[PDB]
Amino acid sequence: EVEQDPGPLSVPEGAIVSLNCTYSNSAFQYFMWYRQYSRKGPELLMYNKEDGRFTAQVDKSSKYISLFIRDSQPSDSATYLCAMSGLKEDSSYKLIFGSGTRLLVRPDIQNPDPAVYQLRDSKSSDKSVCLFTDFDSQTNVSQSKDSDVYITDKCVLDMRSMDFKSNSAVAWSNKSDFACANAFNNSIIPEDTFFPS
Amino acid sequence: EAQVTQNPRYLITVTGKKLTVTCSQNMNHEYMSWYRQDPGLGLRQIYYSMNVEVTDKGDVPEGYKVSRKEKRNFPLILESPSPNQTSLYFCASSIQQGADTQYFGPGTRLTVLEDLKNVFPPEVAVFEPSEAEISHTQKATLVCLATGFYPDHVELSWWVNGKEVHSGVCTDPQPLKEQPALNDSRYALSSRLRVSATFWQNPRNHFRCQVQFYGLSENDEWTQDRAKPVTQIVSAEAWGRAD
Repeated sequence: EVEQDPGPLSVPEGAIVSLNCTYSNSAFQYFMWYRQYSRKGPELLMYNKEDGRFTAQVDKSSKYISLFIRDSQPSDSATYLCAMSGLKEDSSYKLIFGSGTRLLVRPDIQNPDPAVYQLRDSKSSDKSVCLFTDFDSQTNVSQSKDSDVYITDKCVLDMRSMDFKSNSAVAWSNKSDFACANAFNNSIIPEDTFFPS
Repeated sequence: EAQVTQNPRYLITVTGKKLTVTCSQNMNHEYMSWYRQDPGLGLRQIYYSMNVEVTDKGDVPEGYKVSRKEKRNFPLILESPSPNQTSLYFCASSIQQGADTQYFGPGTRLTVLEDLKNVFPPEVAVFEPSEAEISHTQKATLVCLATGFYPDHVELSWWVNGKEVHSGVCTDPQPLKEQPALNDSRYALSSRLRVSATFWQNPRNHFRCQVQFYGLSENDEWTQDRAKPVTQIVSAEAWGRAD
């Protein structure tokens, strides 16, 4: 049996992160880390000592496993699973996985320009959405907790060839009183947020 | 380097109707294993097979059986699916039961429903960039919304001039419920694609938000008035604008 904290652990890009697990079985002698993106299949990361930005370590006396990620990047954001088993000289040595820790690395937004823009449907309908965008990663987007208004959480996109990342969230509603002006009233947003006319 | 495949990758079934999910690997590995993954519980092993004609219960076998007639395959069989078997299943293979790399398949998402009345494909709409964003930033963000679908079995992608794009995209990691006040709320999911103003401005550029929905199969019986919610793609599109 393996104990692992679920997180999520949120850190700023460039920070060192430490992920760890504790186990109770002294026959465990092989220790690896797996990384799982979104809902995709886990894939081995470390089974080692150091590997570039990664160092895996084990203290068998403390029964404590750790993975350190130096200079962390938004692309490290994933679930990390510690895996372990006995030796192959053992009668049974089935690999087991801890239940994973979710890591979010917050992108460093170098020039925030928070704004709420209204976008209209391409097809027509009187339908529109409200896009809050370009805010720094300190910003939290709240679910407004009104049943007829829908608000996504923040999501970071990367325009690789501009060396530009930006956060955004989307809100929409059918309530006749809904307007981009009020859409994110349930969140704390920068006073300088731009509401075009 | 090769791989583990699972079939199907998505499946809806009514309670009590038998189904099997295949897992196959072409590496001649002796050891294969089935797990489920559920929120809060991580991977839990259902059953494992050390070699051809050798199978063994794992930690959560109830409701499942397997077989291992050949090295290539290790199917998971649910004789009488129950709702709490709704889950994400992963097959894995390795040269041996441990102290060695396990290779995982891509996952099979299974939803087991009381009936199929609440299954619905997405509707899809593309919202065009704000002229205010273009003038303020010299960039242009399109938003796609997929709405009304259930269960949450979708894959959203963007296609610019007929080719898939990944740069400048981000899609919500999970949908939200549209009518969380009702049972079996249909779901909505949003994604953004951001391009330069120059690129959006060209009327020859064509942008499509494509949602693959995995729904009922040919064989599933359908008796509601509306079109059967089969596996299908639903898209919406926008062209660039000089504006």
